Amino acid sequence: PTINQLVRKGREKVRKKSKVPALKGAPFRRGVCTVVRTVTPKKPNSALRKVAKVRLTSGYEVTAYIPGEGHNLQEHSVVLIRGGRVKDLPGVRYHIVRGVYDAAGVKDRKKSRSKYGTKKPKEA
Amino acid sequence: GRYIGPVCRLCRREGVKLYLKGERCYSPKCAMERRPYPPGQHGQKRARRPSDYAVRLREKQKLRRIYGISERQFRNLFEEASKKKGVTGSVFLGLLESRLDNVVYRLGFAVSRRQARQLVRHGHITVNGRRVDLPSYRVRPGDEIAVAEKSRNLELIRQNLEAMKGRKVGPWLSLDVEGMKGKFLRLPDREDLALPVNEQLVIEFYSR
Amino acid sequence: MLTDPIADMLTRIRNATRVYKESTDVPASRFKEEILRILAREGFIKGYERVDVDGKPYLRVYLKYGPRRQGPDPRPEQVIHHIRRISKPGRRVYVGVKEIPRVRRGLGIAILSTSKGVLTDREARKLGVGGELICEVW
Amino acid sequence: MVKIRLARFGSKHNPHYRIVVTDARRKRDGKYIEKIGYYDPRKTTPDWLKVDVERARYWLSVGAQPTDTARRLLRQAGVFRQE
Amino acid sequence: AKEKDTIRTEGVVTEALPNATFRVKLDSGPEILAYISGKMRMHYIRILPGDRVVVEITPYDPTRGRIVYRK
Amino acid sequence: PKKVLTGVVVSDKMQKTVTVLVERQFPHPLYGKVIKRSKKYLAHDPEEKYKLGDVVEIIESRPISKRKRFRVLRLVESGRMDLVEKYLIRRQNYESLSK
RNA sequence: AGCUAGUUGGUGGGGUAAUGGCCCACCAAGGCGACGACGGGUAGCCGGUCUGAGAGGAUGGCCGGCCACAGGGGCACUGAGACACGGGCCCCACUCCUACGGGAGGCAGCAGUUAGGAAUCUUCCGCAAUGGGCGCAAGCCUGACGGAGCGACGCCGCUUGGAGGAAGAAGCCCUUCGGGGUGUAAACUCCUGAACCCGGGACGAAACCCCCGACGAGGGGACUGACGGUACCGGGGUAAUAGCGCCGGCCAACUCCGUGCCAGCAGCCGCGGUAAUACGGAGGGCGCGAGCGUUACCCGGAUUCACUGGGCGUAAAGGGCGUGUAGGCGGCCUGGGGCGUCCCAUGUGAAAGACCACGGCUCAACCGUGGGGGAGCGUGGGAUACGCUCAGGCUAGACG
RNA sequence: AUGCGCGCUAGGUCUCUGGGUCUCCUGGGGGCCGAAGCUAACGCGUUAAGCGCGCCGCCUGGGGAGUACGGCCGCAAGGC
Ligand SMILES: [Mg+2]
Ligand SMILES: [Mg+2]
Ligand SMILES: [Mg+2]
Ligand SMILES: [Mg+2]
Ligand SMILES: [Mg+2]
Ligand SMILES: [Mg+2]
Ligand SMILES: [Mg+2]
Ligand SMILES: [Mg+2]
Ligand SMILES: [Mg+2]
Ligand SMILES: [Mg+2]
Ligand SMILES: [Mg+2]
Ligand SMILES: [Mg+2]
Ligand SMILES: [Mg+2]
Ligand SMILES: [Mg+2]
Ligand SMILES: [Mg+2]
Ligand SMILES: [Mg+2]
Ligand SMILES: [Mg+2]
Ligand SMILES: [Mg+2]
Ligand SMILES: [Mg+2]
Ligand SMILES: [Mg+2]
Ligand SMILES: [Mg+2]
Ligand SMILES: [Mg+2]
Ligand SMILES: [Mg+2]
Ligand SMILES: [Mg+2]
Ligand SMILES: [Mg+2]
Ligand SMILES: [Mg+2]
Ligand SMILES: [Mg+2]
Ligand SMILES: [Mg+2]
Ligand SMILES: [Mg+2]
Ligand SMILES: [Mg+2]
Repeated sequence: PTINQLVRKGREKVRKKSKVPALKGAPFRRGVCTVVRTVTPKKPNSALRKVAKVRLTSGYEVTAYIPGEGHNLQEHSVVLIRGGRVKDLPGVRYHIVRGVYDAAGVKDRKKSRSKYGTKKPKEA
Repeated sequence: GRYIGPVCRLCRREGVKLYLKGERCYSPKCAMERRPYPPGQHGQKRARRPSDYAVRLREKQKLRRIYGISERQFRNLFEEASKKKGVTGSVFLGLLESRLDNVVYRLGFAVSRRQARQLVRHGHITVNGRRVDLPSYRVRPGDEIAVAEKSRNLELIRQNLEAMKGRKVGPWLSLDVEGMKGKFLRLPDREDLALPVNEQLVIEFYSR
Repeated sequence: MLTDPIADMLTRIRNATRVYKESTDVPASRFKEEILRILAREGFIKGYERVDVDGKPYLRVYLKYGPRRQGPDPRPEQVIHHIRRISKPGRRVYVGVKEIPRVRRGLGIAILSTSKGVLTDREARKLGVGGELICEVW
Repeated sequence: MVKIRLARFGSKHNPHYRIVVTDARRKRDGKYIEKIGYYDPRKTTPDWLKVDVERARYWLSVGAQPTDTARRLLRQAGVFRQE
Repeated sequence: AKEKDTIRTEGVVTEALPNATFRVKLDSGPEILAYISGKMRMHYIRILPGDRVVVEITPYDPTRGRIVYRK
Repeated sequence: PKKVLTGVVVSDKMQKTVTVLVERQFPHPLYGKVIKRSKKYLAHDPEEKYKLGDVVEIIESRPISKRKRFRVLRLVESGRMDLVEKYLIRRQNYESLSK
């Protein structure tokens, strides 16, 4: 546009909005399970992935993907979210994070285990 | 800490002979001459044409290995150099050299860089009066470095001295080989060094 | 409205440079004249003079060119590559001494309208006085 | 009430003091009217203490009532000395 | 580890849904969402309503299955 | 220095008081384009000698009332209602663009 | 999108240290507004901080200034100064005691408990230093402060050895069964001596005090340490924590089995439906390193809100056109003014930080000293090329 | 699928409409093909989408959706 026009009207600045309403922009947030289910993935890829619907200290009820290899989780166990979209799964914006609370770690991870709440394989 | 662990492995990786063992890395035993390839299972695998970025990274690694410093430290040094006036390569290199441990090594107060560092740590050396134990020390030009009187006695030091009774020191330094003394005469220039490194590449690597 | 004169003149010059027209026309002004003089001094044109065309004081521009090239594109190497009226009426630019650009790191020139007349960048620097940044030329 | 006094500025275990002119009712680090000198307890340098004499004198004249350490420092620096 | 708790029970197909998802009434009892094998899809084996497929079942949620074998 | 302004009396519908329009011309905090900006001021005159459409020199003062914080210094030119006219037109326009 | 009835101005009066619609009585009928009023949201603001090539953009943690508030609300009083955090009165809410009439509370002070919460510390020592208050002074207070304690929470520093030492031990993995890797890594030999103990061990603290000197200047003296028996120095003195992420492309680094669109990974592209360089392990490798990753939030890259630096025939995008107000913008010449604009001088731009130098803590962090700069803003002088403005004129525009 | 205004920047060709010293000039429109240049190409190209400048109107992923909610207009439809 032209400079007087710009002065008049302005460059209406973009507010970069969040990909996450874990609320507050609180980085990690603890929640209680509502349901634990298994989930069909999208159209390019297929499996049956691990998701819990989780109610928050923030108030809501969101979807949270549990990684690992097989969750110990249940129905009224206490859990932690760390956020982050998962591409395949619709509406799931949240990783449950294995380690803290009733989200215990993955047994017999040995490589990538800090992402998974798995303490060291004690050596001899 | 430092690197600590398998050292000539690094040489193998970077694919150029560096001298970190000192002697030994002077025999047919820096592995390099006996073996002239990268480590692990695919070191004797046919080489790929790498990326520009990759190349730069490798160069940086080589440089870091040479002075055997923490990468954070290196970064900080680079930043400092950038902040300062002039050739952000040559000056950076000079600054790096002005590290106490490296200076000790290069005056031939020690056979190996790590060894030199160890010596420095263990109070064996003295700059300009006080017993300094900190290898990072940015030795300012026109400064005198000696073996501590309390650690003047040990055979290792004597051996080191003997070894450089035979070779020339870098032109930015002089040394009194007899009374276990030495000078850091002027600021080290990069051209005075013959380093396996191309400084521009290093700069490029940092520059993002 | 002939909404700016200086800008128009610059445009005309640019056009001339593009089409290798040796000679072009522009209405007359003090300011314009001064600019032309400056250009001449620099070497950015061959010369100027004010003939009457029609019945109105116009202005001949004698248009400079580089040596006729050899190769594909045997059309002359240009003298004025790019000329831009920077302080467009509206976006009105005023540079002090610290804010004059060494345009092209020195090669071509900016032209500054100043209290102390109308002149080059170097001249401005020397005289320490800044002003209106009429036009960038390289 | 206006005082010439000391302002701490160094670090934990490393004290350093500004011989400084301010209002009584201020923080010890606070916005002051005029810096006038500096002092160090460690006496670490060749010049550990220094004051601008003239300024100090002027302040005294107006009625800067110096705190006692500050006064001592001034005396040491040679501001109360009259010839 | 691959948890081999995978419940290998048969079911006759009640219904067809998109993407080869099928409500299949089981020999076991329930009718639950059970989607196709990839293998079957690759092999173009058309599941049609009224067939005894092997619906593999997860112990986390039986309510969703996975069709393994050709009718 | 007491603040010296120069603007136009665009309203006298008050006892002793004059409303004064000051064109303040200044460059923009980014776009450079010099902007003409207006501030309606209230000024004190124990005369009412200064009337509508008169261009006046304005002095910053101690206040006389809630947003009446100026004294009239002196006249510059009289009768230039033409510059007032614009202001009046603008005011009139205000009416138009509501609901 | 209109707002405003003490609301805007005036006379008098009250009030105030002082002006004032601060308030009152009365007259006038304004005042503000699209150059964004009023309303709703958001938010302490700044010096700064982070980022960024810069312009900007975000942010305002601690440290400095100012503001505002001390459960919520309201009011005064005393006073130099409060509308008064550990003062008062009142109401409301809440907690506590009650011989039921009523009283007492306020940690957004340190510290801690509890709650909320992903998350955040010792119910620490000490008045020695600095400052504060009182006092002739001695001194007395002082959770200001000085410190220690906790947390890799951040930054910086160091240690987990160094030297030698096979055409190359085993262990483990691959194999084309020749061999290769792990890897000079080890073991082992030599030396050091982090840790740890013994010996000494502070700067910080010389004032205030006494006396000579006039209780001045000046001189002599003496008391006075939380940190801490720490820092440090001397002697002795042991080889003495390594971890995490990644390894298809971006992007540094590859192989084997297990698995077979399953379990799974993912930041995007996407990988997996039988030798997966992408899933699980193994080795091997790479990155860092007492850290390393993940997630959030912010800038960047993003010239993806574009001033520097975009665009609009078809991609998102030209309003359906006209007339027209505000606004923006304005041909040529001649002069005056000098608002914009430019310059110089000077004032201001506090300190800390940022920047450069040097100095100190064994370096560096950190801190000190010196210096400069710094946009903006005022004031005095000028300049007049341009823009503006006032005057005179001209006919290329425009109109007739 | 091209905002309006003005200026400049090879032509040729047909076309309508005016004046001329009327086989050809000179204006004002409508087309086509093309210099330079521009553009993502298609194309555009003195009737520019080129070089400029003035001003305004919009655009900032698609879908959601010209929807909702509010506001205004309208007898409603519906529009903005
Ligand atoms: Mg099974
Ligand atoms: Mg009154
Ligand atoms: Mg509110
Ligand atoms: Mg708030
Ligand atoms: Mg503060
Ligand atoms: Mg309260
Ligand atoms: Mg509270
Ligand atoms: Mg009072
Ligand atoms: Mg109080
Ligand atoms: Mg809790
Ligand atoms: Mg106590
Ligand atoms: Mg007493
Ligand atoms: Mg007490
Ligand atoms: Mg503290
Ligand atoms: Mg470190
Ligand atoms: Mg992984
Ligand atoms: Mg990957
Ligand atoms: Mg893998
Ligand atoms: Mg632009
Ligand atoms: Mg674009
Ligand atoms: Mg379109
Ligand atoms: Mg107009
Ligand atoms: Mg003009
Ligand atoms: Mg400063
Ligand atoms: Mg229009
Ligand atoms: Mg072409
Ligand atoms: Mg064409
Ligand atoms: Mg285009
Ligand atoms: Mg419609
Ligand atoms: Mg509606």
